Amino acid sequence: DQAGKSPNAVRYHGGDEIILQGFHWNVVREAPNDWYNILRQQAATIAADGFSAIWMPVPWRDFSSWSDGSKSGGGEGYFWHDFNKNGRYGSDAQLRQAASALGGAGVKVLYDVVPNHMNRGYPDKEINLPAGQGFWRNDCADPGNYPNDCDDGDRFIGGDADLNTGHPQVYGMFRDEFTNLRSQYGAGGFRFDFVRGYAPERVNSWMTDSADNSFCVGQLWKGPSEYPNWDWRNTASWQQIIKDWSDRAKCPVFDFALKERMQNGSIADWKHGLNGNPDPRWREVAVTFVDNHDTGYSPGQNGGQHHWALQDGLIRQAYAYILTSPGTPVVYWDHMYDWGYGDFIRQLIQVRRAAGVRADSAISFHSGYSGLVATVSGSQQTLVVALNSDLGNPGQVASGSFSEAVNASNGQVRVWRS
Ligand SMILES: OC[C@H]1O[C@H](O[C@H]2[C@H](O)[C@@H](O)[C@@H](O[C@H]3[C@H](O)[C@@H](O)[C@@H](O[C@H]4[C@H](O)[C@@H](O)[C@@H](O)O[C@@H]4CO)O[C@@H]3CO)O[C@@H]2CO)[C@H](O)[C@@H](O)[C@@H]1O
Ligand SMILES: [Ca+2]
Ligand SMILES: [Ca+2]
Repeated sequence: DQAGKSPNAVRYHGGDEIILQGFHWNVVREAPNDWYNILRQQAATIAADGFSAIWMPVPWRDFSSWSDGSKSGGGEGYFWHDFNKNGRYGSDAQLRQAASALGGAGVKVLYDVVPNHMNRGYPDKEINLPAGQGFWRNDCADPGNYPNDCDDGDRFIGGDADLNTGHPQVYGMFRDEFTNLRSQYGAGGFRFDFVRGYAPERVNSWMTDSADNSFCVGQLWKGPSEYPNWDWRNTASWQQIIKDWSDRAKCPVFDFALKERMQNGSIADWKHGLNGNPDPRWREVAVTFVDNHDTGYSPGQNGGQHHWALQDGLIRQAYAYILTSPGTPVVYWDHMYDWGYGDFIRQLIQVRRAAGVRADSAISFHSGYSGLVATVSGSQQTLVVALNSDLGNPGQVASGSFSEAVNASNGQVRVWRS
């Protein structure tokens, strides 16, 4: 497991990770207080499946609750009140056990951290930050969803729970928790939540301070139309917006450019996510995914959130694409372990590894066929990927001797290796 920084110092840990999103939105409801036992038990399995890292849920206990009609949620970790690890996922003891098992099996553990806000109103919690000291966004004048003097990023909904992450004392508190996660909970890196909520640069500071050489990924879900009109980003592509963030945080970023094309364009347009970028400095920072706990469904209640779900008719094509292309791929727990795509995903992980495809591998798209047709230059082998295409044989688009590596869904999914 190669573990360097990119040529631009971005913390992509070698550029060869394959990540599992270690949870779905309803886990706290479906397997209450049992999740860490489940992962401990599945540890060997996850490692054998080919994952090099697991994105764990928020470790900080969350006992929040909300309801707006038919819809209810809370306790998933995004509205935590303390750094106490005895939450809805299991005990501190179980977490440690789980992190130990995972790590033992060779799987790095990446924790989801939420620095933007906290469950301010939670009556019983270990962290109490008073009003009037500049600890809160609302300690300042808060016009709208724009940076105020107490918060250099957007706010979460109303902004009444937003922290001044830049206050020396707030910064220092997070800093110390990141170091703790690394030293006692085996953190190999972090997934930075709601990154639009605070400065990019703070993330670099935090990584530098606590886990300089670890892996990090930022979740920036904010489209061009969410920036002010005078902002260059109001008129930029989704790619530019996320790339800009990554340049400043010095961390890989979720490929929302790819996700938006998967949702709104045709398969041929998939070549427009960050990961298809002709500049390696651009595509190597992309962290690709098909669905996450927000965008996709989850077993159980209300089908989870499904804010921007990829239809089942494209799931195999979507996985085939991310698993065989540049950037760092992420697999959603549910597709892997609940819905039966596991076998299919397993095969693709093996193709990816056999080919030596990494974050900066070159990708070329071919214009004369239907669907998406790409040539990927893995370090070990060349891959020909034809999704929902009329392509006849790999030789129509690439030089070399190819063997069929994958052929699924009545040929809608075909991958050949050199
Ligand atoms: O005190 C502040 C605010 O509190 C109240 O907000 C509620 C929301 O109405 C609920 O919808 C909910 O919010 C969830 C959100 O629904 C859910 O998607 C999740 O969001 C994450 C997301 O998973 C993640 O990927 C990331 O990028 O960012 C999001 C934020 O971290 O988690 C949210 C928190 O549970 O719960 C909150 C708080 O209970 C109130 O209604 C507001 O007026 C108020 O300002
Ligand atoms: Ca690595
Ligand atoms: Ca904020």
